[PDB]
Amino acid sequence: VRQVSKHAFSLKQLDNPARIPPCGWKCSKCDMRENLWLNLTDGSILCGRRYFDGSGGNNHAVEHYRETGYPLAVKLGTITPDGADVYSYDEDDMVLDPSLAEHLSHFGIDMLKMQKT
Ligand SMILES: CC(C)(C)c1ccc(C(=O)CCC(=O)O)cc1
Ligand SMILES: [Zn+2]
Repeated sequence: VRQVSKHAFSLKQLDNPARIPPCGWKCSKCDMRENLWLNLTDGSILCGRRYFDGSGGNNHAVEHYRETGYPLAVKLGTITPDGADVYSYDEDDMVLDPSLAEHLSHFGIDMLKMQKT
């Protein structure tokens, strides 16, 4: 079972007015379009960890975490009405964020409108 993150209810979010679309996301820092992660603290959209074979992303999300401490991220394309995949860098697990709908609407996201990939 995934467990409620220790950051789910205490997470402090910054005000980021950028519009997040319901599909077609890109890393802010590179061309990656797969394995993108929205950090719930700042609204950053950045690519996942590079795979051992050099495929996958360019480590931009994890580097961002190492620089900031901002622990929770949601994998874009996994957001549905029923939830999403949320990773904790801090707890090094997939976690539950029962405030996810609130966290997401904070950046103007409607969970009902996001495309599954
Ligand atoms: C806990 C398991 C399933 C093993 C996992 C899943 C995702 C990540 C991530 O680091 C995602 C964010 C990123 O790639 O920057 C790390 C471990
Ligand atoms: Zn990137």
